[PDB]
Amino acid sequence: FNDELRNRREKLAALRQQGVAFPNDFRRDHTSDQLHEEFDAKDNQELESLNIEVSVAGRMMTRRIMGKASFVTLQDVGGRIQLYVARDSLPEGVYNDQFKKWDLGDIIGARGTLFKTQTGELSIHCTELRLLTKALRPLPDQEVRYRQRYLDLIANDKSRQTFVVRSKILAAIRQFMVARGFMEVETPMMQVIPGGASARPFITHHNALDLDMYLRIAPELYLKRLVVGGFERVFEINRNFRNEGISVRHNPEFTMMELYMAYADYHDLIELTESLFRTLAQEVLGTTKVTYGEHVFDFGKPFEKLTMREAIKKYRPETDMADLDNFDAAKALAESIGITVEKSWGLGRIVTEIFDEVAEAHLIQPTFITEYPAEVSPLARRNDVNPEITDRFEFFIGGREIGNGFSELNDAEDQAERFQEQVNAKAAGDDEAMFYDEDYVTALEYGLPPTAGLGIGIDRMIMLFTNSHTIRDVILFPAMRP
Amino acid sequence: FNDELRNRREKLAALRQQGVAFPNDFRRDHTSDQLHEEFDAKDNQELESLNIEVSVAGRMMTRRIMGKASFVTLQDVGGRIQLYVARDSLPEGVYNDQFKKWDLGDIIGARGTLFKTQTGELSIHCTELRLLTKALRPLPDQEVRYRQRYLDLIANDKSRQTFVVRSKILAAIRQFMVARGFMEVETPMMQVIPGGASARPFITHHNALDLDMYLRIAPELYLKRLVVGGFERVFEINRNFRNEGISVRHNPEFTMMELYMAYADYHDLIELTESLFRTLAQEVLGTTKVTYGEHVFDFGKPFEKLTMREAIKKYRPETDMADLDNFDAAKALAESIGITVEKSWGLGRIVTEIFDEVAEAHLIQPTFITEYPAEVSPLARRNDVNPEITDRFEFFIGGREIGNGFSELNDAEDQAERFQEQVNAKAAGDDEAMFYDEDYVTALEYGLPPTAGLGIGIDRMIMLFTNSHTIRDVILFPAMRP
Repeated sequence: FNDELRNRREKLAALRQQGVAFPNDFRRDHTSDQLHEEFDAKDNQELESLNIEVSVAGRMMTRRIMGKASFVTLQDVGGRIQLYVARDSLPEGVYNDQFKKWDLGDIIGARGTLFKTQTGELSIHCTELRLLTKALRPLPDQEVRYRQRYLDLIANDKSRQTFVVRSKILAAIRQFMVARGFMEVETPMMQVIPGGASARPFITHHNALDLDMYLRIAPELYLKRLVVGGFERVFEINRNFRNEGISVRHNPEFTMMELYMAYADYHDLIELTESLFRTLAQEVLGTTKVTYGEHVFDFGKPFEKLTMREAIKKYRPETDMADLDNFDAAKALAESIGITVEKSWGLGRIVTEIFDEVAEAHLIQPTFITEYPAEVSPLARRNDVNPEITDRFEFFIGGREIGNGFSELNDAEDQAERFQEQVNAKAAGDDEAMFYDEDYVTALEYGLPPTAGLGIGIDRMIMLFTNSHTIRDVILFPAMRP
Repeated sequence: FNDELRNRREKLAALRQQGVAFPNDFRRDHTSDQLHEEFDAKDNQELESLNIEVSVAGRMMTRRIMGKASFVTLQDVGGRIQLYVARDSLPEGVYNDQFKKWDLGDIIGARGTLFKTQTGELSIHCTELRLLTKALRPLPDQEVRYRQRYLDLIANDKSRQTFVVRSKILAAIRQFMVARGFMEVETPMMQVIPGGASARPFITHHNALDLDMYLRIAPELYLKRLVVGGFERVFEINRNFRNEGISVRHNPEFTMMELYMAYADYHDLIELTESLFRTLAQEVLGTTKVTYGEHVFDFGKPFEKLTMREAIKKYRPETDMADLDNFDAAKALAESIGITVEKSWGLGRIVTEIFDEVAEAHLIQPTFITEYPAEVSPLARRNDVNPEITDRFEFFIGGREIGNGFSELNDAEDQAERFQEQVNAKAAGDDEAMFYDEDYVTALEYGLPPTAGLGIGIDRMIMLFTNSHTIRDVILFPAMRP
């Protein structure tokens, strides 16, 4: 390696000495993939009768010099194409004085006619060949992939495919959404008062205003302000920020999508979610059957629906449901399971925590859990029959929470009361409790039509579609400890 | 007003007493825009036969009661539709005991048959009408539009359209880019070391790692690592954050687009830009002629190209160009014009400052200024013939900068040199200087193909297409000092 670096650096020095070492005038007219799709099925005789002269450019990955002729493999955006480099085809001295002196990793440009070798390999009989960029380091533990993605992308075909599929999926979500009358929007990333979820925010200071501002933990309250203003079908895909452990299954910043449609309840959201996945699986993967890890989910089949209580009873059948109707009982129950009950918690929270311990990890196949207690749903419409629970649902796949949506609370007086409770909880030590957003209440006071909103964790979604098992395998540049 | 509030708040109470004040079961099947586009050209004879029963829902903007019959104007996403509310057509008592007690601002849902009034107005003869959300505040100085956008959106057709067009423009940019082979990507918003531009970053603290991290001032350095990795045509549209205090058309966070294409120089970018604008204008607006303020920009015609020096000499013709070739002379020149020459500045910076004073504001029609000095272009390829200037260009429209682009620097050693210059300068007081990114240099050592990159200020672009003259008119929730 140390010898490799010196060698390459000496070679660069020679280049500088004779002119331009870093030229930018070479132009290519094809990527390997195009050449492949169009010519991989044509007979050598056919290709020979058509002097299809192309020019490509990319990174020299392999080379086999057999005196007077060499076979090189070039890699560009689309993949690899094979070059046939022969002394007598290139200009005088190029093959010996230049080509043979180049290193693997070097970026080169080539021009020549297409043909096929006796194997069925599409190749380019080079007539012009030139060095565009000298690589000073040799072509390339699990941390390196994340700390230097560019290396990962060069080596790993699978790593590339994952990120390409990522872009395909995002493009498909926007198209799905737009086809249904939704309009994409951009709401503030820096907020005076954070909200829309329960999490520890990042804080940054604006100097000009001397104002402390928070990085968005959710765009919810702003999106809903647009529904009051008339944008009745609105959605947004962008980042949220949260102060938590880097976890190796977490990242301080991640991509979320939120959507709100007026004149709709959560039931409409359940259908939309099912259609979204079925469609994405169908379009991007070709199947509604998605093999993830040691599992096969079927997205072309309606998902399971269980109320939170059904889920608890199902995964801990010895549970006396009566215990969940009384604070003291639920508390003691919670503690027996090993749940440390904080002082700010009420019955609904204790019940939810019990749910998280007991049932969450067993929710492998796509499941919707419904009827969340009011206490843990500050922004969700109360159920008409039982106002102690809200018309909210969460959505799980592979034992992890993928989505969260609900019939929105458009009762300003109730919203205000719910925010007050949040403040009291914050005073009592719940530092994830929400802030009282006075302006949001005011917006509701002008009138929010009955609405349903849904949030979906996009990174998590991308994991399922690429069989990636860490959130870090699906984010180009994950957070690390430099 | 204070009476309207108590008045309205009392009605809600009434509603609560008797059932559900906030129902969410009503479903509409049309928006005003749909009904207009399909039935605005059907004579009442045709409409009557085709008993088209539609259900709509929206905000009650106006009401003219005339005993036993009233006219109401409903406003939803699509626009406004007229309702014909008559006692005899509605269920027993609705008109007198309900309809007449509703207030302007309430969200209502209605169902009835289409017909045209004696004026050519498309209207709905309601047979069912009901209250969905009570507005506890009456329907709605310049600051308010910004601090309470929902009010602005409810009231201004122009504001609504501005934001509708913005979404169309962004959607068109992505389509334009995807058609040309680009892949949209997502790079970090929080970074360990900011770069890609000269500006004051925001700082925030990640507690778990104890790291202070910076809000992205530009995605540049990360996007170029993707090109090294093989993603030869990437682009990204998302926010950048800067502590330029701000007023007028400055916001602490704004939307930038950056694109990188391998095997290209800035000339290719100049073409891409012209096509980008010609197309957006052509599609979003319908013409290549865009009226903006008191000006008319013709985007179907090639933009002006001027070197930086030509521009200076052109708008201050009395200038002795030789002064720009000498540090003392240039400094002196700068001072005459009223430019305070900072200590860290060198000739290139001084000359650039002079351009900004003299030339910048006179660049009204689309203009490309080229040949920027190396001192102010840390990341751009030096020109072959004159290594003191770089193959860089900036793009102006309406006297403001819309884009910045250049043939990328892929000479690692040069890159390191320039980061050093930048560091020396930060030491000498230039707090907008860049940080030395060691990983970036390394990435370059692996090999960056000759590349061309371009950054375009999306917000600025939207102003031009919507005849908005502040950046705040084009940003849904602009930052305000509380």
